[PDB]
Amino acid sequence: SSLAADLRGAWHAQAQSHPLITLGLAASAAGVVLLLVAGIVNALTGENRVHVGYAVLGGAAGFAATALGALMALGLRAISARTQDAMLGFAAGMMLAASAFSLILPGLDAAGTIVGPGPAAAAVVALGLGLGVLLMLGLDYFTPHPEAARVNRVWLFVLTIILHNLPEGMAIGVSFATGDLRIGLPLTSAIAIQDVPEGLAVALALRAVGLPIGRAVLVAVASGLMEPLGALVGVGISSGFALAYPISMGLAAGAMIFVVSHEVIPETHRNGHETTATVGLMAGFALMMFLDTALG
Amino acid sequence: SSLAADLRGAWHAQAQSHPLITLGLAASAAGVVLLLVAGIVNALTGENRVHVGYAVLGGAAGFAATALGALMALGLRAISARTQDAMLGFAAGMMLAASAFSLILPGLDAAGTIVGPGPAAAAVVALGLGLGVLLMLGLDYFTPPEAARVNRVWLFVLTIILHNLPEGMAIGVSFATGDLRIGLPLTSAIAIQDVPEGLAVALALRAVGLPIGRAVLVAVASGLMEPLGALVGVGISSGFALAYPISMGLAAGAMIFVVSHEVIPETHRNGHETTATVGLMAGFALMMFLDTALG
Ligand SMILES: CCCCCCCC/C=C\CCCCCCCCOC(=O)[C@H](O)CO
Ligand SMILES: CCCCCCCC/C=C\CCCCCCCCOC(=O)[C@H](O)CO
Ligand SMILES: CCCCCCCC/C=C\CCCCCCCCOC(=O)[C@H](O)CO
Ligand SMILES: CCCCCCCC/C=C\CCCCCCCCOC(=O)[C@H](O)CO
Ligand SMILES: CCCCCCCC/C=C\CCCCCCCCOC(=O)[C@H](O)CO
Ligand SMILES: CCCCCCCC/C=C\CCCCCCCCOC(=O)[C@H](O)CO
Ligand SMILES: CCCCCCCC/C=C\CCCCCCCCOC(=O)[C@H](O)CO
Ligand SMILES: CCCCCCCC/C=C\CCCCCCCCOC(=O)[C@H](O)CO
Repeated sequence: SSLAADLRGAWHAQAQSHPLITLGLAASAAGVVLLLVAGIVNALTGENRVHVGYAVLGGAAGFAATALGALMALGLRAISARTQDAMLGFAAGMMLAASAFSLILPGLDAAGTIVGPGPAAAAVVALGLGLGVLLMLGLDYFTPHPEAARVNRVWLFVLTIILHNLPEGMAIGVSFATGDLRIGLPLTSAIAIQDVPEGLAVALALRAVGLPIGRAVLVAVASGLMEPLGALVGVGISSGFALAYPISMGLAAGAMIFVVSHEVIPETHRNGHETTATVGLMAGFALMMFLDTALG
Repeated sequence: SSLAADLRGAWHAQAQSHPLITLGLAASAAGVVLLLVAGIVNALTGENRVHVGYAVLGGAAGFAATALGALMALGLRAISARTQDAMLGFAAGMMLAASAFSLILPGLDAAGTIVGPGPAAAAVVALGLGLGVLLMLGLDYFTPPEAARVNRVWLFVLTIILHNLPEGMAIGVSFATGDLRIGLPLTSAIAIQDVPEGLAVALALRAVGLPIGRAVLVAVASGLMEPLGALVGVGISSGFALAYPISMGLAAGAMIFVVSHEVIPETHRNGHETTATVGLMAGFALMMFLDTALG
């Protein structure tokens, strides 16, 4: 009846019930660890020369944006679901444009120069892109959605609340892996716009579980530490070999498209203000497209 | 009766009872926050071009060493206090030599080229060096019956997670120049330290009342402060030319305070005083030996 046994049993249960999601998670997990090892072994042997500095400031900004919203949960009055859906809807739009125009596109240009700009450029991004979708489909499924029992769920809840921002951080690290501000700033800022609404929501979600407002906020602030930590994971997976960057550019794109469509867009519609949320999605997408078009 | 109010009152209480420890902490905190902003503003305006990469892999090693020791708390049999005193005494010896020979020395050479190798070199490390002692004295002093017993398990786990941030900033400061002869000795010294305290942190949480697995899970997560702290360490070393030698001193003072006032008392508490002391000698001597070999 230890939560370790509870996790192993539930993980056994879902692996039996969803074998392809489970197999697709095993493969993606394997790739991430392999590109990470490769990127560490490359570093240990000299010769790496990645751009960690910009990724570290990028991850830190995200820490602050999460905290910012986390602290909005102590304010007086309230923020209606109506305003949150627009805030979350706008961010989801900038996040869609960013993984299209700041990660999938440059990742083709990346893989273009190594292996050829044809179907060979397209199939290297795809290896990442499908791998990122499968990665976050498995984490969605192998993550949770009566005194001793009720407590362990607060544990299983707080831990996926803490970790869930690691991918958003790894996308940040991958955009900045070449130190290119035109690749990085659009993505990093788009995740920072998203972090404010999710910071508030993460915090209020914890208060709903039963933590007093202050620990609930302190846990919400600690959630943003995964984006500095993830950015470190992102730079290392981009860097074992020449093909690791475009694969990773693809994998971050896949991870971020899955999170928006299958996780955040349902949050906007669940509150019921469907029209205002999707018009934001258009506004977020269009303006992000405009800014990448301007800076080129 | 909220835990926020309980912390605010106790911080008011300790600031009244220890005014110089309190002002000495206000001052040190101030410098670190200032050297960080300065170091970030430097990057945002271009011109920084430091390589965090070396500090990042160093911080990652520390994560693993803490995790390593944390997971030893699931083992069969047990590890005697006698063996733990030797492990911790040896590490404290390597940490003293390292902040002497890998942080204070190079920090003098640093301030040497900037302002001169006389008393001008010595007073720039010292500004930092006293600032590191003052920083870790204040953190020692300002960190710690149903509703009451729980808020201390909260305040306990919270300082348990945070306590490695300074050990992490020392790592970032050794590597702030990407010089492996400064960096490797220091970070390896803390990684040797990280294994024994990882075991202790895990067992200490289990003694508080967390089941063995969450106690181990919290212990593993404590090691994340050394990657994160190392980022803080790179930013304070880098606002201006004098920020590096100050920070070399500031980590040295912070690390000397932790060894002498925190790690050495732990080794004696279990009672095997002699073995801890010759270990500390062995750790110091070999570390000196390796710095002399590496030059
Ligand atoms: C738009 C396309 C939609 C298609 C979605 C399905 C994607 C497939 C998901 C995961 C496949 C992972 C690729 C490696 C498979 C090798 C399985 C080889 O077999 C194995 O390794 C098993 O252990 C066999 O038991
Ligand atoms: C930023 C997030 C990155 C985190 C990466 C780690 C998270 C999840 C870790 C592991 C997933 C393991 C799933 C086990 C499936 C085994 C059945 C099927 O096993 C298999 O079929 C094997 O392929 C054997 O051939
Ligand atoms: C509990 C709180 C823990 C805090 C967690 C977040 C840590 C991040 C905080 C500050 C990061 C500043 C380090 C970057 C300094 C060098 C800029 C890098 O710029 C560069 O040097 C580039 O190479 C330029 O080319
Ligand atoms: C308690 C720990 C500290 C937490 C505080 C977090 C500080 C927030 C840090 C940076 C905000 C802006 C970062 C932008 C990404 C890097 C752009 C770099 O861009 C540039 O280089 C210039 O635009 C031109 O060079
Ligand atoms: C390695 C290269 C891989 C090649 C491409 C494979 C990528 C897989 C692409 C898309 C899979 C995402 C759709 C997820 C379907 C199940 C979610 C649905 O979950 C649900 O919510 C239920 O249906 C109930 O509503
Ligand atoms: C909860 C788990 C989340 C993960 C927590 C973070 C701990 C692991 C952090 C980083 C692992 C990879 C280090 C960076 C690899 C890039 C080498 C650095 O690049 C370089 O080597 C430079 O170019 C010079 O050496
Ligand atoms: C890596 C760990 C670094 C963490 C640093 C942040 C933690 C420090 C937190 C709070 C500082 C304590 C303030 C004490 C007030 C004394 C009033 C006296 O105030 C004053 O009169 C003037 O400010 C003197 O300068
Ligand atoms: C051993 C731990 C290792 C490192 C831990 C670093 C994380 C930081 C841990 C605790 C934070 C201490 C800050 C307390 C501020 C007290 C000022 C309060 O003063 C006041 O509020 C009065 O107004 C003063 O007059």
